[PDB]
Amino acid sequence: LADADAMHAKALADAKAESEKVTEEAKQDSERIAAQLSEQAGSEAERIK
Amino acid sequence: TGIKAIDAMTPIGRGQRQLIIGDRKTGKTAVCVDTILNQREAWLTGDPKQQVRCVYVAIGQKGTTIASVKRALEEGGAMEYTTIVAAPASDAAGFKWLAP
Amino acid sequence: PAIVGDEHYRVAQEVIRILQRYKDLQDIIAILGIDELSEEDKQLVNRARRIERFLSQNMMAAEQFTGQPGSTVPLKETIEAFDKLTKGEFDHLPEQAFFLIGGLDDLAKKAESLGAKL
Amino acid sequence: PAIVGDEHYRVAQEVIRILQRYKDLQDIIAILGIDELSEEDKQLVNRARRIERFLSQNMMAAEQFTGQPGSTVPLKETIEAFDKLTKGEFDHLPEQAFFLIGGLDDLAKKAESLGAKL
Amino acid sequence: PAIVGDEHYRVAQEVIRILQRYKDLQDIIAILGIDELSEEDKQLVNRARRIERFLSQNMMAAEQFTGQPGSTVPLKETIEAFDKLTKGEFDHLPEQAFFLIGGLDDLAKKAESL
Amino acid sequence: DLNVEIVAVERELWSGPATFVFTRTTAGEIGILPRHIPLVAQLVDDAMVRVEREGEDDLRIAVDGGFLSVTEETVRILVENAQFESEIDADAAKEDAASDDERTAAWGRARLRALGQI
Amino acid sequence: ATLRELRGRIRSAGSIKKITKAQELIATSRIAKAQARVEAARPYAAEITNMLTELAGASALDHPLLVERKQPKRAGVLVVSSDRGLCGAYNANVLRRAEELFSLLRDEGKDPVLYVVGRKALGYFSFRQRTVVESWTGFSERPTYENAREIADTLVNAFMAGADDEGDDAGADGILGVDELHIVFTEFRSMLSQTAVARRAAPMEVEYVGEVTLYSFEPDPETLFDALLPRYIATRVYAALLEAAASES
Amino acid sequence: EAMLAKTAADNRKSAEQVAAAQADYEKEMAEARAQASALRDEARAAGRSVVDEKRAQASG
Amino acid sequence: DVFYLHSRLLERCAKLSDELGGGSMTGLPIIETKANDISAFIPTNVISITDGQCFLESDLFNQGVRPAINVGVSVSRVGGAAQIKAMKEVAGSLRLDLSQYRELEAFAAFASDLDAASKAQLDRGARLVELLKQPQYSPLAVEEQVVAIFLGTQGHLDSVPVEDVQRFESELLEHVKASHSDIFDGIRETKKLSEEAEEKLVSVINEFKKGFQASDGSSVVV
Amino acid sequence: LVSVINEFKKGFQASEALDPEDLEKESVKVRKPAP
Amino acid sequence: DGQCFLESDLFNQGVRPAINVGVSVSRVGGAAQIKAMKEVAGSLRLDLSQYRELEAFAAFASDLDAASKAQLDRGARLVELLKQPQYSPLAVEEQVVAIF
Ligand SMILES: Nc1ncnc2c1ncn2[C@@H]1O[C@H](COP(=O)(O)OP(=O)(O)OP(=O)(O)O)[C@@H](O)[C@H]1O
Ligand SMILES: [Mg+2]
Repeated sequence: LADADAMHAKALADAKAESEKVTEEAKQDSERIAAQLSEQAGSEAERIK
Repeated sequence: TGIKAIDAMTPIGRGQRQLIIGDRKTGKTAVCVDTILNQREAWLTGDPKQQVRCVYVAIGQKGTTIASVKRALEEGGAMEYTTIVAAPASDAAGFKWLAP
Repeated sequence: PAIVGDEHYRVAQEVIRILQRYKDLQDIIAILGIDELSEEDKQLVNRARRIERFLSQNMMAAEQFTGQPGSTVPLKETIEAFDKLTKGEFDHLPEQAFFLIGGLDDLAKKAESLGAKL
Repeated sequence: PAIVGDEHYRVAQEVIRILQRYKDLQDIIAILGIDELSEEDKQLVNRARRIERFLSQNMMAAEQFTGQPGSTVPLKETIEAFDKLTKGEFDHLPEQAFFLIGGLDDLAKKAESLGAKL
Repeated sequence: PAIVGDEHYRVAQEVIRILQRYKDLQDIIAILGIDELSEEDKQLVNRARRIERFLSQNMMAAEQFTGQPGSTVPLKETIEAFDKLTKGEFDHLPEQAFFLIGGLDDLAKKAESL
Repeated sequence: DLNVEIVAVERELWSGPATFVFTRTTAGEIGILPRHIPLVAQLVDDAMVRVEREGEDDLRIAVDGGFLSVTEETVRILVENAQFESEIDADAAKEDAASDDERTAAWGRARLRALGQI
Repeated sequence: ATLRELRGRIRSAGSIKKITKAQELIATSRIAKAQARVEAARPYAAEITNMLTELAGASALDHPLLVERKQPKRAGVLVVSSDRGLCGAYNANVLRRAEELFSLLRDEGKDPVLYVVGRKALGYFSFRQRTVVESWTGFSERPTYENAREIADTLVNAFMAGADDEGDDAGADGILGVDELHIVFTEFRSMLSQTAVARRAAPMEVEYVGEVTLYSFEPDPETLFDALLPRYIATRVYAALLEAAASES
Repeated sequence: EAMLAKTAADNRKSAEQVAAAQADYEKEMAEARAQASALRDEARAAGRSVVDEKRAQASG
Repeated sequence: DVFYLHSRLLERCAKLSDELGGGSMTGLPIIETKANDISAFIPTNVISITDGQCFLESDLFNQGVRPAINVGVSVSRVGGAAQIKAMKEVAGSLRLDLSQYRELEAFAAFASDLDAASKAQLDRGARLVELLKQPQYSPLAVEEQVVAIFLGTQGHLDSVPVEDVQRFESELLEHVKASHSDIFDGIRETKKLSEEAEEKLVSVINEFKKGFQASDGSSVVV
Repeated sequence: LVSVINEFKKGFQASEALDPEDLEKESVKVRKPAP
Repeated sequence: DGQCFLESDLFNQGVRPAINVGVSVSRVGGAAQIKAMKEVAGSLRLDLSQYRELEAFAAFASDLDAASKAQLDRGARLVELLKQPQYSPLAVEEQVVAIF
């Protein structure tokens, strides 16, 4: 029982760690996508002009 | 051609004659225009052994369809290396016969 | 009806209707046999097979080909026989009993010869 | 998608795909019946029948023929209604409710008249 | 038989029959697998696979692709070899041994090499 | 050692050597050992069968529609249905038990007895 | 226009070809499964038959299910058919066998009582206007022992209710039972041959075989025999159902 | 008797708690990945709105 | 002499020898059939003249198969000689995979009745059919095509739902080009998929699968 | 008209066999000889 | 201004006059009818077209729904109603009552 409770706590700690890691990576990917799309839109505006 | 189906199942080599055959509104012009557009990177390479110059012969199409095709080529920057020979529907049978 | 009478006309129309329904069902039947048809359609198809066989006849001029003397059926007997046949009164007889015969008496004799009883 | 928009194009393509699949299944339904289709195919057939009925409309110029006044459906309402259809949101209504009507309000009225309710 | 003789005709007909039956069983094999097949069906399938692979040959024009030289099987040798194959006198040998060989001598050598 | 065989109406459930076979016939609890005399009894409506093997734990089974047949060679137990200890769940063993239906209650009691909590 | 019609018909025929070939292969697999089920059922049937033989030997052959009712007038006929209809002449063969059985029963002076398994026979008798006392459906392809046990319970109860029936009145039972039980079903002799057969299940008759430590029965042979014979009837009904499923596939 | 009953219920509790912890971990993983996907989709949608208003402005 | 018309037109498309500069002209004639009757006079002539044919069909188009190329009848007599080595490797199995898929599609609803091999073939065929779909005006570079076909034919789409394949493909291609463009470089410059590049691509695919989310929400990992 | 229709509707009047041996007999085997 | 398509198939199967409702049409329509007939027969042609469609589609539906059965029964009754022998004219009022 002690082992199971400790393992559950450690698993939840890893759960947090990885959740924050993946959320940070998602934010970085969102920023990259936004920048890329804005650059493409600028090129399209140049073409339209 | 840049089209996965063609480039994988029926690849086209330089000097080949690949017929595109189908009923109306099946995407034949779409496939050909996609090929011409795909030649854009090869053109930008600048090396004549990689560059592909494109000729698009339009026979019997209404002028606005040819204008649409030219617009599509402009959007993709393909007209820098593409020539259009147009014999629209209003042209004499002589031009339609000679354009190719 | 004005010329051949109401009974003759009615029997003829019923025979034609049954045969037309059989023709329409031909499409399904060619692929699947008669086992996929509704009970009404199965009954109608058996009746139609018997009718179409009974429309055949041993002709006077056919003897030279088969050695079988021909038969002549009076119009009243023909109307009565096809009335009964459309009513389903001969559904129990085998199909071959109706093939190349004359009137109802010939049908009875042939059905007897085949083991069936009218 | 470039002109009419993502939703319009998506709904149109889904409608066309469903109708094409129904066209393919028509012959099987005609011969072997609908019971022999897979569950998803039966669901698609019901959806496609409702869709083909709903593409029907009472036109003003047709009032002289049907004796029924015409209707006008805004494009957004059309897109929403066919998006609901392609998702099966109206599978509980009788297909007759979709015949020669306008928008979803007319559909609700006709379903009420036929004993259904959306 | 009037042109090529009765032995050739019989052997060819038996080969055709075996291959046709195997082709009939091909759809079952593809869909439900070879497990559903009967024991006689499995035996026939193995025999037919060996026959259809012994119809292959190392051709003269194939040397430039696969360095091995081609073979020329005499007609009588082919007739007797396929008669034996149909009768079931080689079904124990592995399938790979029947790829691209000539007559019975080559079959024996390739079987030994395996 | 004697060969036990738990065989259902549809599929034989188990067969193999054992050293002792306990069950509850309508007469009363019965224990079978290798050379027991030939016997034919009916298991109680909520019977349970416990097979004691060598080197393995007792195998406990809940039986519905039981019939025991001991022969000089082997022991056989016939079940309309049967469930092993592993394949039995306490909850449904409880709701199923104490129900109005006689067969349902008997099946529940047999499952409980096989579980051990009785 | 004619060529367009012909091309459409060709497309239709090709689709039908594909569907029928797929169904034929699926039927092959289903035949394998049904045969497996029949083989799996065999041992219980054989061994319970042996036990019933022992009990009958060591008991008084006076069970109501074994005694023939004098001047019988009703017969409980169970016609086993299929739910699905793409089985060729399977239902037609079963129903012809049932009709011939009905004619034989009428000649013997018994009015048949109809029980149906499968929807196709239901439709057949609905068109024929022959009332069905009770019918089961939905398990023709893969019947379980529960379905067979329910059918056997119904048939055996009807047979018991027929003991006190005289003329047409139900007697003290309050139910007009039947004096005989028959099962019409397709035996699966082999892949090529599947024959419709009618077999009487009650009242089981006795045939004695000349000769081969006796057995001990708890509590006594009579109670065991009484409790086992209905189980035998259920076992036979289940075996017939599995045979019908295999022959249908 | 109480010690035996404890031992039993405690073993059962650990056996279900290991599985419950694994399930909760998987659930939070799935929730976080869903949130990341929603972030990506919202970024793409905002970019599409930006390019669409750019198209409208350029057309005008 | 209408056949002569088209034949003399199309024989001027050629690959010249090195003595004449080695230039070439590739022809893409388009033919409109009526009711998909490829045995009409002019379709027959042009089919006879050309080296290969891409047959486009309205039924495939309406099914969502776009471009609507009927890969069953479409042929290229030049074939593998016109492909780069990488595409030749990844595209080797496509023909048989799709043919088996079309054979098995009649058993779509009966995957229980199919042995494991046949059900796997059916699923792979559906994945590949989705893979060959392409939006209009979106040519793919040869390296991107190689990576996408690799995804399809190496079982990396098996864990993905069918309806998601396209998006997955596209997203993954955008991922690589953004972070692992060395794979595309290697493929383009060498025109083959090296062992190290293949291993790196597999690892990238698995990590992306970790990051990917299906439309139904279920994970695509393993 | 509808009333007339309903009144009229009230008035309207709308118009071989098996060989007993072929029937196989289930039986219980008795190891003992005949009686 | 429209046509009446007579078919031998319908004639043989008892539908007399053998008018194929699905393809027969009048281009004048309600203007060519009196108000009562227009009132009681506005959707008759479309109703019978849809009935024939359903009848063909439901030729093997082992389990139809209530609405489909209602439509089939109504259509069969209408088809019987439209049958008419030769030399048996109806005055317009009688036709109105029958279609009612
Ligand atoms: N890959 C594709 N994805 C989606 N839509 C496509 C695709 N290819 C073509 N289309 C659309 O299909 C329609 C037909 O395309 P296109 O005009 O190129 O075909 P076509 O056979 O040359 O036609 P036509 O007979 O009019 O000359 C157009 O709407 C085009 O946008
Ligand atoms: Mg075009």
